[PDB]
Amino acid sequence: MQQVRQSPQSLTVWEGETAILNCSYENSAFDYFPWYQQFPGEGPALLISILSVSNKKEDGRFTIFFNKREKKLSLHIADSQPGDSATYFCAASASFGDNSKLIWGLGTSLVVNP
Amino acid sequence: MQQVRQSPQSLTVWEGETAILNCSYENSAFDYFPWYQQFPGEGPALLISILSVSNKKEDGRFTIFFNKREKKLSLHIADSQPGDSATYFCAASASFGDNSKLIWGLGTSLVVNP
Repeated sequence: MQQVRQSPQSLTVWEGETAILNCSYENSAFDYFPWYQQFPGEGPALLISILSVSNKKEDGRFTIFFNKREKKLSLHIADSQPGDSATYFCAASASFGDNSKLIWGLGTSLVVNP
Repeated sequence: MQQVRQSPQSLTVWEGETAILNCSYENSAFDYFPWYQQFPGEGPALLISILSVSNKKEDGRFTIFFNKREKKLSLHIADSQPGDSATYFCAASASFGDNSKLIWGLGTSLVVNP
């Protein structure tokens, strides 16, 4: 029973092209969903979050579309730059603040060809 | 204007996963959208197709969703069997019947593994 399904596994794209990384979870108690960016030879790094209260989080071309009812959210990378070539992790937690362990996704690797 | 643009460029999905290969056409006059299945060393074989009048099509675990409004199109390979690992091409022509040119996209590589 792995609770943070990520799709797809690998994905290549074009420079400027918009990449879409999906995530689905089962534990309905999940209310805090952080995405981590991981460059080669490094560990995860907070990239962008989204609280179950909202539906979308805006950042500089990083947007987290989230759907509570259907329990599916997604990272949308507008204008995919070759810098964004990293591994993206979708993690879900039942709460931020009181230590409720973070359930990670297996990750979706990206590659932005120029 | 980009004739026919296919995104992503490559994928990788788990066996049994539903794969979505998108296609985008710039010319509104395009009324015939065929999809090909190209294997590692062979030639592209017409896998499935749809007309501008129809906006959905079932071959069997194969669906072409066609949104003529946005000029968006997409092939969904349901239950992505690892055998579906191939390069898929989106093509679009102004008409079927008469000898109108098929403007070929550039294909999305699919790698499905268990």
